[PDB]
Amino acid sequence: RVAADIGAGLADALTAPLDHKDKSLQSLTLDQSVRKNEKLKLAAQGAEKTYGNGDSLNTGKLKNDKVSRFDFIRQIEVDGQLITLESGEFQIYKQDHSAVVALQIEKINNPDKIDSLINQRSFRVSDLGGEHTAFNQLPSGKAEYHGKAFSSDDPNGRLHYSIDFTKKQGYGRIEHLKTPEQNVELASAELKADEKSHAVILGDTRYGGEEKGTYHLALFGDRAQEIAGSATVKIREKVHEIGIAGKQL
Ligand SMILES: [Mg+2]
Ligand SMILES: [Mg+2]
Repeated sequence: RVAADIGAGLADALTAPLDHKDKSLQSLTLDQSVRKNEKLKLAAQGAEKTYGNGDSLNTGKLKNDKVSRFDFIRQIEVDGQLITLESGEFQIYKQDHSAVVALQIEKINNPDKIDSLINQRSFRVSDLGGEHTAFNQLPSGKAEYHGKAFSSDDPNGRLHYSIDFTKKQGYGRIEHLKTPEQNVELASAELKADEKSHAVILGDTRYGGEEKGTYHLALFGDRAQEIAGSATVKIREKVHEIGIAGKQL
C-alpha cells in the first residue's frame, strides 16, 4: 500500500520541465537505459515521454525512497523500419542525492520476425547516478547506510552497509529478498576512486561461504550521505541482478 503510493509523480515526471528547486535528486541522466541509436518511450498515469541517450529524467517530480514504475518500449530504426527491441517496466529508486534504475524486460523482438514481439523476461540494473562523492573529498570517520535491495519481481529486499572512511573499507548485507540465495554478503572491499575520480566500492558477493558474483557501490552527496549501485549473484546456472541503494539515517 505504502510502496504503491507514488502520488502523481509519474505523469508529472513525464510532462514537466526540470526545476532545480524541486525535491532532490532533481534529475538523472539516462545513458545505460537507452543507447545512442535507440529511443526509449516511458509511459504512466496517462502520459508518455520519449527519451534518447543523454536525456534527463525528471526525478524531481518523483517520490523519495520509493520505486517509481513506468511502462517502457525500446525502439530502433533498422532497414527502413521502426523496431521494438524490448518492452517492459522501468523501475527507478529515488534518494536525495542519487537514483538507480532497473529494467524488467517482458518482451523482445522475435529474432526471426523483427517487427513482432515474443515473451522473454530478464532483469538488469541500468542507470546509476546523482551527485557523486569525489574521492578526494571524502568525509571523515564512518557511516552506516540503510535502504532497499530490489530484484526481478521483488522490491522488498533491504540493504545494510558500513563504510569506514578512515580505513577506506566497506562491507554489508542484502537481506529479506524472497529468493534466499539473493541475500548475499557484500564482502569487505576497498573504497577507491574510479575513472572520473568518484568514490566507489567494487567487491565480491558471497553466499554459502563462496563468491557468487560482484557488487558495485558508488557514494553520493557532499558527505557521502548515500550509496547506490548493483550486485550480481549466481544461483544455480543463472546470474541474478539486484538494484541496491541506501542512505545514512
Ligand atoms: Mg534530448
Ligand atoms: Mg565528477
